[PDB]
Amino acid sequence: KRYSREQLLLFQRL
Amino acid sequence: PEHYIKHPLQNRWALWFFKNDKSKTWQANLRLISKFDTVEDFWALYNHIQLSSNLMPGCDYSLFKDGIEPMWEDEKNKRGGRWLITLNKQQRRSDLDRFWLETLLCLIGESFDDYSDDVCGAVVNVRAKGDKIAIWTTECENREAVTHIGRVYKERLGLPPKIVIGYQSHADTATTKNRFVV
Ligand SMILES: CN1CN([C@@H]2O[C@H](COP(=O)(O)OP(=O)(O)OP(=O)(O)O)[C@@H](O)[C@H]2O)c2nc(N)[nH]c(=O)c21
Repeated sequence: KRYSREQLLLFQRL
Repeated sequence: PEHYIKHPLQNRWALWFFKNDKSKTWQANLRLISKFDTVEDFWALYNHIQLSSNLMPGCDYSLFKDGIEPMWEDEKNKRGGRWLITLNKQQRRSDLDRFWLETLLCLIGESFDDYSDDVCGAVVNVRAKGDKIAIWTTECENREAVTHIGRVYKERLGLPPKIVIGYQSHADTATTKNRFVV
């Protein structure tokens, strides 16, 4: 299970 | 764009706090705060605790994999070391919080491929003399892993090619030279 910076940062926003 | 499922992380992580109290032994001042294993639970913890730039000098945060205490003495740290980012006082405002968050994302995101298994965790030291962020890895003789981690981490922090960061063994830190440099 891997997530990029952008995918992780997206959930802070959503 | 999913509707109800949470997003599991590869590992369960523990956030630790350290409060500087010179009347105590070093490891008595470590408090385990909380643990999480999803992206949503990470953000919910992050948004509910202070930015490292607002902590008192002498304090630390550490994010480590579940079961690894953020100390040299742990079986997963004793043979290891750290990629060290040093900051002066005047970069606290501008760099500390965004570097620390970037480091958290490298950890929970498993950003070092196969070599993310070598990652134990990370520590931010807020200090009056100058703050430090580091990624702690399990084995300082895993040259392929240590070097890939540091190369990717420097790239992820966005640091110039002419600022060089160092990897220190915990055995050397305890008694510092660098084993590797990038
Ligand atoms: C990470 N540490 C730090 N530490 C104690 O805390 C002291 C300061 O370590 P630090 O907080 O990592 O750095 P800092 O406060 O900037 O001090 P310095 O500039 O001397 O490194 C060390 O000299 C050591 O005695 C430790 N002691 C034990 N037993 N195990 C550990 O894992 C650690």
